Amino acid sequence: SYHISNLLEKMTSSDKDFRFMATNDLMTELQKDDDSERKVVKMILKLLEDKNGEVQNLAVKCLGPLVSKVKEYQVETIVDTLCTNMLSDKEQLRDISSIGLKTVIGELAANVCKKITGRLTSAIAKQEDVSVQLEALDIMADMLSRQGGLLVNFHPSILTCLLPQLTSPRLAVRKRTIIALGHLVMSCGNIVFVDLIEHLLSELSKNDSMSTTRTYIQCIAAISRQAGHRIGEYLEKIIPLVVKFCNVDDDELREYCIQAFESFVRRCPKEVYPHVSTIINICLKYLTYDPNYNYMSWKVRRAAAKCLDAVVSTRHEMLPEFYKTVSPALISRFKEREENVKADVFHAYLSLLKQTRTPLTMLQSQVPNIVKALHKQMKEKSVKTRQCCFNMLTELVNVLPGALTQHIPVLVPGIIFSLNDKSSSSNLKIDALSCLYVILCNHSPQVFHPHVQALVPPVVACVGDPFYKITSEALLVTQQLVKVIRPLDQPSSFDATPYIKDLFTCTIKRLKAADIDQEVKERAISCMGQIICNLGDNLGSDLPNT
Amino acid sequence: YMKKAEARLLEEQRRVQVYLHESTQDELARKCEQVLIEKHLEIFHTEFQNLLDADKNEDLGRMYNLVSRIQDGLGELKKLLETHIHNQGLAAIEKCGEAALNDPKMYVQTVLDVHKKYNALVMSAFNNDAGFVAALDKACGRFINNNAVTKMAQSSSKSPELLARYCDSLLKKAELEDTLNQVMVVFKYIEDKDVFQKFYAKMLAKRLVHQNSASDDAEASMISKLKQACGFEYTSKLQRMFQDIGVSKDLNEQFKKHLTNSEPLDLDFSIQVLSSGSWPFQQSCTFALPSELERSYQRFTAFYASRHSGRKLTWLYQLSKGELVTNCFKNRYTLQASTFQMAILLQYNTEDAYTVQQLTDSTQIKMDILAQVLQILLKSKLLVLVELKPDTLIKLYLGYKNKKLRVNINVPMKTEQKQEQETTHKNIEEDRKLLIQAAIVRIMKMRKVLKHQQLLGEVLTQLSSRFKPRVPVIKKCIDILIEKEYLERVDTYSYLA
Amino acid sequence: RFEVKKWNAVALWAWDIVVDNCAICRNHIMDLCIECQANQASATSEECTVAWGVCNHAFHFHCISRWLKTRQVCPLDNREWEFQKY
Ligand SMILES: [Zn+2]
Ligand SMILES: [Zn+2]
Ligand SMILES: [Zn+2]
Repeated sequence: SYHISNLLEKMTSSDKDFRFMATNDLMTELQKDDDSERKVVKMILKLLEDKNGEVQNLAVKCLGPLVSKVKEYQVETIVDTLCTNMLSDKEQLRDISSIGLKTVIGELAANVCKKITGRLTSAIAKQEDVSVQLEALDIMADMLSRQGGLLVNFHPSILTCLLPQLTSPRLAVRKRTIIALGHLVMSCGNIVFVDLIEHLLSELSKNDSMSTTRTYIQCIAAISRQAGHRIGEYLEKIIPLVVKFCNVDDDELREYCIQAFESFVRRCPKEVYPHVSTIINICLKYLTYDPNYNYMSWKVRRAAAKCLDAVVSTRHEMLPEFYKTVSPALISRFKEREENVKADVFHAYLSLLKQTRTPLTMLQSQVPNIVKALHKQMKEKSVKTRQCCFNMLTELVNVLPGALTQHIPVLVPGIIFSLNDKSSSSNLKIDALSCLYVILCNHSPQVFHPHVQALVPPVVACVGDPFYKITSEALLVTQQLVKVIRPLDQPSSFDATPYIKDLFTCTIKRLKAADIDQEVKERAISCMGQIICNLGDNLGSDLPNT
Repeated sequence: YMKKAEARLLEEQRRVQVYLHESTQDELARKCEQVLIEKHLEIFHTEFQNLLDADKNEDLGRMYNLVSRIQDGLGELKKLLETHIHNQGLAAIEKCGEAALNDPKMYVQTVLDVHKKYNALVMSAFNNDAGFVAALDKACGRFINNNAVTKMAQSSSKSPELLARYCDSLLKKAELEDTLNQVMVVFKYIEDKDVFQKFYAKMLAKRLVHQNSASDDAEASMISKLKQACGFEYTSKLQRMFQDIGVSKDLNEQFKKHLTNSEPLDLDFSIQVLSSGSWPFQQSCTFALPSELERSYQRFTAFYASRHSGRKLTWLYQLSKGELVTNCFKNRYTLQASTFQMAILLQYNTEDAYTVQQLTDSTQIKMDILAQVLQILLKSKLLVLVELKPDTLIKLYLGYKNKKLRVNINVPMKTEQKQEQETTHKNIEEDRKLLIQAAIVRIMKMRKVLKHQQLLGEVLTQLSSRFKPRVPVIKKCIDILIEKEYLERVDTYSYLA
Repeated sequence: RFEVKKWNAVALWAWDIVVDNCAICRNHIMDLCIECQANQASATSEECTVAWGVCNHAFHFHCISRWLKTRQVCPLDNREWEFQKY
């Protein structure tokens, strides 16, 4: 009773240190009388306008826990004064009140929300000032994100003020309106959703301006992402408009249409079945769109490739159709100038390969084209392209074991070139070694016999690399190489004498180190054991020491 | 085996519901769960590690569902997941090498990839449990602050600097909102946020002064996000610079209107008048203004003296730029250059060669600055004679050829970035010391007599939101406060007013 | 021959009331304090730096720190003092 009075007396001491410490002590006490409530509330409200920034920050932080302890009546006046200060001319008042109101909303019931909704709806409709509009829109989005189910009676009121703002000259207002509309749709009634959907279709049926069609398509994509199943009934009407707008010459408009197609494919799978062929055809048509260059237009290509990836990664019953039409387009598009779209199409075909695991026969038939297209890209100076090529080979061999029986002579030199390259990074070397290991583990030993003379030196060099991850990968590859050069369960005519000494010499140094990491120790032990098991008869006097 | 166990549990439930009594349900469920799960916990842990090593999300979810039926059975899984995430992040950062030291994009993208992958795993497989999200947060906080990159720099403050540089790179000249949100997600785990704030303020000031920003909306969104995450004082500090920019624009427009009435000037003139206490820039080196710029200098000085009598203007010549259209070459060339390049280029018009001492006297530029700018000009193929000696003769190369009509010869120097970074880190150190001193003084003002441990605890709980102080620096601050006669010792200190 | 088309310049403004010297002590703002100069070099002499305020007034850190122990008003204006630079 006396400590509170002392704190309130000291919070007006004309010295910043005393005010700061008193506010900190007050916040500590609240985190741990009816008349005292009014004085505390008024003092916090007045310190919101204090000269010192630290005191203002402390007051804003203290407004949070205050609402829980204080009775229901004073929360109303706190909200009222914050909303009133939100419309003041001063910038500091405006933003400090915005932060305080956000803090109040975060720590929170239906009574205050009604007044907040009324004030925000009144403020947003005014277009004279845009800062107030933006702050009110963001606070409404925050209020709708959580405990938004208590505003059932106010949804039409929010709706009729949100929709007029999609034609505002400022783009930030449009984006915040889209966010707020998505949050509203996430939890709302049935009639409001129908009203919004028919409104969007109504002003999409008429093309009033180019700048507004873009934001309408973006909004439809937003509801498609947020609601999902609730928009599947209107796809029969939505799709033809997007198809019509795809053909428009504007480059920016096309990308949003393709993104909307991708969102429809991803979110509502059951109702998108009749339009899958149309979406696939549009994406295939616009995957190779490049008017200036003949063998800013890469955004549409990225969108088309991403939509193809979304289509392939979800549907599993269309695999024959995919291998009939989608795969040749991507394989022909492997040679694209832009690196980002190249990564996108590589990811799309990797998703197709993952979905594959009859389709296997079609994949085997397509393998030669894949190898021919990948061999050209293996010579590029960019690390990312080579990394994607190695990942694709690894995935292809994993899905199909004996895929590359007839293409080892053309595939080995690329791996060799990537391994002994100064510009190559650690990731590229590791991925190349992993690809070589996967290739060796899933092929007949007789294929690699002519290429051992070119495979052994780079691997031996990789064993001595200072970085230990590459050493571990090289030892793992060396084990399989030893198993390959001298098989024990099959008869072979290959001579393994020249390559024994190099492998033993490179492995023994890692075997007796006593300072290297644990993984390299385990790999060295395993590799030396395999060496002794397979080719230990040709070793000299080093076997007892080993 | 996990699928078999689930099927057997469902079958037992059906059995006891159909043709047994209801009093047997709980006992049968307990016995079946114990026999089928609790006796194979070590095997389950080993398989959990194996499935973490080779990504199989469905199996992880099934294991989580199975082990959830045993009291205190999820702790080992949480510990294993935390260790795995920590090791994966460290390995991912280590593979970058020495390139990540000066490439913020690679560093931040690696961190973001690891965090996104394991956040998706936690939400999908583990049903977004509190323990698993806590383990993910702990692992992220461990591997973000200390890693291979921080060991090369011998400090844990490299990560906030790299994050700030990545933000600057993004904001210089639709998907930007997502990456900004991801960056702000990363910012939550940073222990030293003051370094991030200082560096971001520096880069924002540089962006505003030179007018190279992608858009104003992106800047506003970043300010809003920083308001959500950081405090209110930092945002006020940034809004001060924004207001100064607006005031400078208005003053420039007013001066443009004033110039119409009088005689027009011979060149296009724009000025950025800024407050000296709200911006991080420092006083420029000694410099003599070339004679052809004196008209605009005097005109604007007189205009500002008339408009504001009580203020004086200090000119920064290391942040000014302009155009030098030349007609003494093979064809017409226009080039973008700073004031220093103008001084060491416009000085000779009818002559062809100079010695550095004569050029130094003419331009009044210091030694190192002149050497660096001359090196930059020499590698631009606009000057011909590698080391610059005091007796060297430098002459213009006639007939310089370029493949583009517009040429930019304004390239940052090599040592400038390192010097700026070192200065910023030092300044962060003195600000930390001063903040500690101020906190101690305020605490001792509030409490007349206090102990040592209570003082330390209060200082750390007051400064925690920005940086974590150390005991030696707090002790040194206390000792230097005693020397200044602020508090006196009676291990217990008392405030001496 | 070289010709100039445009010139973009950056300038800083500060109060001209003080002739490049501290108000409390009549010494140059880049020099040391009176107490610092009188006393021997020590840890305190290391942290002698100019301090700015919201009102864009610059004094020595030691000078304003000593002044603020008894008062809470800037020497050159009747407004409260708030640090904003070091
Ligand atoms: Zn002084
Ligand atoms: Zn001093
Ligand atoms: Zn003042």
